[PDB]
Amino acid sequence: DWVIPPINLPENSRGPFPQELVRIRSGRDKNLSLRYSVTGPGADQPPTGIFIINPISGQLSVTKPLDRELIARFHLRAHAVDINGNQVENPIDIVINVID
Amino acid sequence: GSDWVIPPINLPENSGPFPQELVRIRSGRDLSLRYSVTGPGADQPPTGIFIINPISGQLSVTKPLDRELIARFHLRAHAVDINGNQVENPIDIVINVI
Ligand SMILES: [Yb+3]
Ligand SMILES: [Yb+3]
Repeated sequence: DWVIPPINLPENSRGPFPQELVRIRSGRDKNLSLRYSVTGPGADQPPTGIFIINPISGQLSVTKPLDRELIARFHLRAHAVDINGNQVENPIDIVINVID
Repeated sequence: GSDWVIPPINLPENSGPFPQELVRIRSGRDLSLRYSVTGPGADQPPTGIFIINPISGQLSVTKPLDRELIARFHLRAHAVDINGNQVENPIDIVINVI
């Protein structure tokens, strides 16, 4: 399937935090109410809580200043589910690069 | 609770009608929280066997099961506020097909 272009993020960010990155959504959401989620190292696996996504808008943010010298890349996966919990789309890979 | 482990869920093979509601996994703090499950059986193959209601926390099975093919699943439930922030620590869920 089509690959979402990776993000580039300057290390030592100053926010203010949370600092909005990009919105990851399904076009079919304003047709069918969808609930968004994100998994992987940086989201729900260590380090937890660095990348969050709004359940309704699908807007993703970073919660703190990054450092490439400690970790230069994160690979997450966005999910979309209906009001019942049935996944509507397959999981999409999200790539983020810390730069400096 | 704060590290108490949830007892395994035992479900008989050859089950309906579906989706068949199993058990409610929720956080007493439900503040409007949203629930989601991860792992083999949910968002990893075999995909879509189990699903959780975003608002209620009701875990359901979607089709019949067979012990001889897969004997048990190991999922993880999550809780996140209306803004996506993690509020609870994810819990492990074990399902044994009998
Ligand atoms: Yb640096
Ligand atoms: Yb059997």
